[PDB]
Amino acid sequence: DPVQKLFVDKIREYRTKRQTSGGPVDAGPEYQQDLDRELFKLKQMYGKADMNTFPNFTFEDP
Amino acid sequence: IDMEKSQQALVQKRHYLFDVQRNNIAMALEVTYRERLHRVYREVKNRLDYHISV
Repeated sequence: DPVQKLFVDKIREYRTKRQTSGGPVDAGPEYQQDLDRELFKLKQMYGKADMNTFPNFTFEDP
Repeated sequence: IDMEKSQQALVQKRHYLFDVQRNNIAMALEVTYRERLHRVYREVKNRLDYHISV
């Protein structure tokens, strides 16, 4: 198990990424562009309500 | 005489129209209340589903 040099190599690269993950490394502008695009799409599909808390109702009787 | 007797018989049960109106009004209020409950429930679950989807 300590013999699969690529096994430990992948684990090592993973550890290094863990340490360096303060901000998405090698993100490039594509990271932000995507994030924005699909966040925007999700915002449409859900709604435009007050995105902090509970909106109020003020129902109407018959 | 019998015609009048039948009319009087119908007098007794005249009240069913009001009875129907009462049932309708009460159960309509009940329907609106249940709609309010389920509407708040649905909106809150969608609201939070936003966060989990993100």
